[PDB]
Amino acid sequence: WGQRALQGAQAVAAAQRLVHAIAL
Amino acid sequence: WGQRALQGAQAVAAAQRLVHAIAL
Amino acid sequence: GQRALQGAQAVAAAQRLVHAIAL
Amino acid sequence: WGQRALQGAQAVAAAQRLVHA
Amino acid sequence: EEQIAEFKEAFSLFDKDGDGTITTKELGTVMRSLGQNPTEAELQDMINEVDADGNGTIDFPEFLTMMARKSEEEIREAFRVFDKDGNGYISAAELRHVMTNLGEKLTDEEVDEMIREADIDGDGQVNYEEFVQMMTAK
Amino acid sequence: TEEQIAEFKEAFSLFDKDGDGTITTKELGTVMRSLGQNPTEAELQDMINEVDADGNGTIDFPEFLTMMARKSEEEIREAFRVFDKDGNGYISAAELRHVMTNLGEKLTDEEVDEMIREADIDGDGQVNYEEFVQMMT
Ligand SMILES: [Ca+2]
Ligand SMILES: [Ca+2]
Ligand SMILES: [Ca+2]
Ligand SMILES: [Ca+2]
Ligand SMILES: [Ca+2]
Ligand SMILES: [Ca+2]
Repeated sequence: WGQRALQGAQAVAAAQRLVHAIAL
Repeated sequence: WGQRALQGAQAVAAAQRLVHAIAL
Repeated sequence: GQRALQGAQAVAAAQRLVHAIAL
Repeated sequence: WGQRALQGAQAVAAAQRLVHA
Repeated sequence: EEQIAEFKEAFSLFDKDGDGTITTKELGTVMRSLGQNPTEAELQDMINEVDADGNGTIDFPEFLTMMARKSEEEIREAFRVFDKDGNGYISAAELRHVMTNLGEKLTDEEVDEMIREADIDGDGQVNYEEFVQMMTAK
Repeated sequence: TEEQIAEFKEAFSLFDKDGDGTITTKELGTVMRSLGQNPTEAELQDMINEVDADGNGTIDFPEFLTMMARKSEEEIREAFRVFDKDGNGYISAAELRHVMTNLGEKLTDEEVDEMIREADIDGDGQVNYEEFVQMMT
């Protein structure tokens, strides 16, 4: 599946878990 | 302890995971 | 690599369990 | 008291993970 | 519903015999595989907390209700943030530094009091387990 | 790392049921059985042989530490959650195609279907959470 796609999806989630934690 | 500190601490790790995952 | 993963699968669940039961 | 139960449960997820992959 | 399928796989770890209910010694054998060795008394009040009918055992519907209470490793991540030297203990010095980073204008007494709020063993620092106890406290 | 060897001795003790210092093939079997898996003696042997640096058949504490050093299991759950948009627990070729296109991947329908049937073990046409970590390893 290739490293760039696996780590990119993880980076998106990371941005997500960031905005969510920043909510509180 | 304050939700302010607990959620801030999770947001730091998420920014971290963010930078580390952005690195690929 | 099938039985192998199915192990790490159930653990993820056992900790979500002993979390709620335990707390 | 029992949160040490989920600590070990947490560690077992990692140990299992690399005991085969 | 997909969630129920995952919870049926989860209940099966506790329900070794498969009778439909989680007995006290079944909670004990699983706890013991995780190194924790609680007394029969401790297993009983742990079940009694999530025993709606008080039958002594936890059936699948009761178990489902408990899982619906409510990511469980978010605390592992937060602790790793607070515990700077990675020694596994949050000193009052480390907490002070982390609060200042998040802008908390907390005095030395306030920081020591937070340490004492989460220090169960009284070692002066908050280990992981003490942190998890404080994070997962209703 | 110096205070980390603590947390690995707590993890190792979980498997070394007798405390002899090594995790025998049957001790892994008993921990695996506590996790619902009932693997064969043959499957347990090739599992130890992988992390058996000396080939003596058992894992002493130093081999265990070396194995633990290698690597990211809970971050995989996050990545799967990203690919599975509809939250049905299965990654469709459509879900994968959109996630690839979002990330700038110029992958054709065949490249996407090949990624699907590549992680497709049971032939569900979809990349299950299990099927996903099986290829993630
Ligand atoms: Ca039972
Ligand atoms: Ca009941
Ligand atoms: Ca510290
Ligand atoms: Ca302490
Ligand atoms: Ca042994
Ligand atoms: Ca050895």
